[PDB]
Amino acid sequence: DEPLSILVRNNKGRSSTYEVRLTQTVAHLKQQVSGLEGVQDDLFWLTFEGKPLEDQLPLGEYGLKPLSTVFMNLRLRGG
Amino acid sequence: ARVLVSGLQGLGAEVAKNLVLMGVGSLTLHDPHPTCWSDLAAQFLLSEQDLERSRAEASQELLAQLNRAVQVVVHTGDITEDLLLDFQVVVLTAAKLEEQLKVGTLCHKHGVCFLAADTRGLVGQLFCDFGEDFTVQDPTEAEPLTAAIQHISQGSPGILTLRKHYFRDGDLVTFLNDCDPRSIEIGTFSRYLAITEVKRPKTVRHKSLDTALLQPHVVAQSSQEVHHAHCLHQAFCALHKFQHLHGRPPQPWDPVDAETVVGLARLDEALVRTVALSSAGVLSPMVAMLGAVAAQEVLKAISRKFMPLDQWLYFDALDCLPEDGELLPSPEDCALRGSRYDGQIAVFGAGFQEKLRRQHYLLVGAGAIGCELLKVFALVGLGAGNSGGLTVVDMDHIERSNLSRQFLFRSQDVGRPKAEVAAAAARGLNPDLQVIPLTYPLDPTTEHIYGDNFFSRVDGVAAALDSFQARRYVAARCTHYLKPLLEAGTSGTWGSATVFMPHVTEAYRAPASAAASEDAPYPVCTVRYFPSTAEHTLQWARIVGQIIPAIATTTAAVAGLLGLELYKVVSGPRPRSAFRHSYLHLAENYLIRYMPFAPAIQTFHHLKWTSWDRLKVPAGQPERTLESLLAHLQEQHGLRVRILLHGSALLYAAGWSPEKQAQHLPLRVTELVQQLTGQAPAPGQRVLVLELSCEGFPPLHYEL
Amino acid sequence: MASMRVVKELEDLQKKPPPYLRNLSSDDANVLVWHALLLPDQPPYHLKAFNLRISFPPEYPFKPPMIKFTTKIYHPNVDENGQICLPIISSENWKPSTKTSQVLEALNVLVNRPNIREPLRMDLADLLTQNPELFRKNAEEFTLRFGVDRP
Ligand SMILES: Nc1ncnc2c1ncn2[C@@H]1O[C@H](COP(=O)(O)O)[C@@H](O)[C@H]1O
Repeated sequence: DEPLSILVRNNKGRSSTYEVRLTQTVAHLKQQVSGLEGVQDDLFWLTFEGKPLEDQLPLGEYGLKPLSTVFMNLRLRGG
Repeated sequence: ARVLVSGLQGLGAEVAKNLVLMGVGSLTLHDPHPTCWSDLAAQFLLSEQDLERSRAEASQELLAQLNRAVQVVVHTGDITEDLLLDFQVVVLTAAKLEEQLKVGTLCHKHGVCFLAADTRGLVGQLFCDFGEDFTVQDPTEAEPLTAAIQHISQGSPGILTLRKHYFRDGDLVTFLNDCDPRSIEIGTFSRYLAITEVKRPKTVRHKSLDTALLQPHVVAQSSQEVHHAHCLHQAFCALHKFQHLHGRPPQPWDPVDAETVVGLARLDEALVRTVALSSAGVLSPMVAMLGAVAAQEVLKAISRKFMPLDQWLYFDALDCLPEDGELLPSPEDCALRGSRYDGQIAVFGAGFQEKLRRQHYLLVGAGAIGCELLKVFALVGLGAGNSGGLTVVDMDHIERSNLSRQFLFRSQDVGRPKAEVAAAAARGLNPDLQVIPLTYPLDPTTEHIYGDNFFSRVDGVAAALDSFQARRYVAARCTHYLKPLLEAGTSGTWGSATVFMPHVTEAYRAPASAAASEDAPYPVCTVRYFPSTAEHTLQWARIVGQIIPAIATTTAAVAGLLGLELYKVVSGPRPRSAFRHSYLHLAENYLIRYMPFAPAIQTFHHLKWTSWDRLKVPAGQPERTLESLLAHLQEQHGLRVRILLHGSALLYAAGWSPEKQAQHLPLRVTELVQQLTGQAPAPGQRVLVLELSCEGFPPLHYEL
Repeated sequence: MASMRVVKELEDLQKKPPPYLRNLSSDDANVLVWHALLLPDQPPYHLKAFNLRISFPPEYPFKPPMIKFTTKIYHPNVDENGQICLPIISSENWKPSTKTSQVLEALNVLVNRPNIREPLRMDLADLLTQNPELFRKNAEEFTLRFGVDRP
């Protein structure tokens, strides 16, 4: 339950650093990212190793590692 | 710039079309092969007439008409070490691993960008070589970050200000005043009167084909996608060895060639067997996707804007064929019949073509993605007969700016509805196809046009829209009628393709916050009179129109992904394990193709329902009264009723008064609705939808 | 779901009506338009009540309701047409987890005494800031000339 540091990459090319514990829901990390980047929680989602991440599940289920990368994917319109 | 393209199999045709649309200065195309029937299933520039002719000469005029300002030229003869040196980049499609090696070695020995693109069946392969030292200017694809400043001072480590982005540390920034960049506390002047950052170029080294083939380096987003790519590469090498040894490509679905291909490679034996069996034709969606990717790589090898791709890219879509618990196509079924579909029939069969000939589909929006979807539909054969057809609906006219993104639009075709001209072009692709244009927006004001009879024939909807409100409305209509939905979205270089299948996937969840921003009223007091906080002071006069110029590579990719989804959507019932949503960022070489989520269930006091479910209650012979309706609800289900309303008007309330309730309880539902709303009931409407809430939620379908 | 929550909240509001609201009424045809009559306590606004509308958006949770007045009130926070600015209902402050009761109580606070911070009517703001006596003397006359019959 010790804190672990991970990397979250956004759509602008940057990769910020977050400190999270592998016992909380993905919704909490989504709220953290929303606060740090100033976008709504319903306007994007997260991806790691291809498959997306479900909001209600703990981060320990997916099996993250220290200094891992988690991508943001916006919900885009137009066409 | 000048680009050489060798091999117009259809992948080369897609690449050339993308380059001409983007605006490549000069394009020299080289193909001596004569056009046969088995080449029309993916090439959209040829025809039945242009048969027994060289592909290059046949397609030259069609490519030239697209832009008329790029001067497309055709080369006849052979490629020697004399014409290679005159072109900035050479693209090669469907070679024989001998011309590949020769041209690759010659290009590396002379320093010219070399691309190899191949599409065998459903699998695609791409390879790039930009040379031993390539420099790229701006690997960001986004505007450089900016910040505001107030005042500064002097200090040995330096002092910086920040008035309210993150600039990290040690990078390079600019503004002392209008001078060279200084690394950063800012790295003799004590005074005080915005700040912008700059990016560094990146250097990348590539190897020649002969060296790269020995040990590949594939682009994969995870670790389970690397062994799969290695198996695909081994299968491609085995196929090339088989072609060189026997002198002929393996026969379609032939079980005797698959054994030789498998034994030659020896690893995923099942995977190589399956790709060997299905490696007989070229399909429009896979060709369109790989052509979009290759065109983007070529374009980024000229402007030197985004980061070059790595050594290899492998695209695998082996879920469009019938599942394991089904019947595989047979060699007799997958036999050439002299019709313009032999490319698809070589892998699927005539039964699939018969199935696809009858379906009727609806297409919302004849625009950027719409034209590509129409082209893919025309080349595959959705309809093209008397038992099927296609419908196209759009509301906008044609403006001058549409010409730069005009796949099917012409300069003389301005001032007339887009749906008509798009239908005319789709008919030109093959006269067998029948397309009906409708110039009426699909919004909650023309619902009488699109009634129950209108959706009684439609077997599926493809949406290509530039809004969130319209997309949510279309999804709501589709889930009301229980129909498959195919949605796509592009912005700049980002693209997404999604499929929504009733009762097996999740319903389209629109972002409510985003849809609220559009069509926002005038801000009365946020910033109108006193304040001026950010750069958005433009609202005072009345990002102004939210204009996003899409590039032709993303639209082709999303259209190809949608077609790949359709291939198994029209293939009967599927176990939801054979469906995919796709997200792509071309500039960063990002591509994910994942399995969607099962629908989420909700439980109330005793009610377990999904987003697809609904409540169905009939009526009596003359009619049934409201009290009878509530009694039947409370009898069949445990649900009581607190509020029951129809749209913006309410018919019942949990507590009003004994008198107010007894006034309304003995009345007919239709009579009550006519009493509240003076407008007459719709004669064409058959089912009335009601919204109800229990004491303390799927709609109520009142079958009139 | 903008027609369900409005009627689900009107019942709760009528269950425990606030002391400053009277004749809280709907139309029963469109459930997205309300009506009320409020009598402010602070003088010279204690004489007559004022009518208003609580018009709702087609997506109420993700948009602010319009609270345009209907009477001819003279106040340095409302326009001559009837519109009124509230910081609670704004693009930078609106939230989907706020009820209409808080909006109306903030409205009551605003109408109790002008905030003289972001006045929409610039003419009356200066008169209030400089000479409150004349503004108070004229507001009562304006209310008498145009106002409700009784609370
Ligand atoms: N709900 C809708 N019904 C019909 N056409 C639509 C709808 N929403 C968007 N469109 C059209 O779809 C096209 C999208 O533009 P573009 O993204 O440039 O292809 C435009 O022609 C729009 O008018």
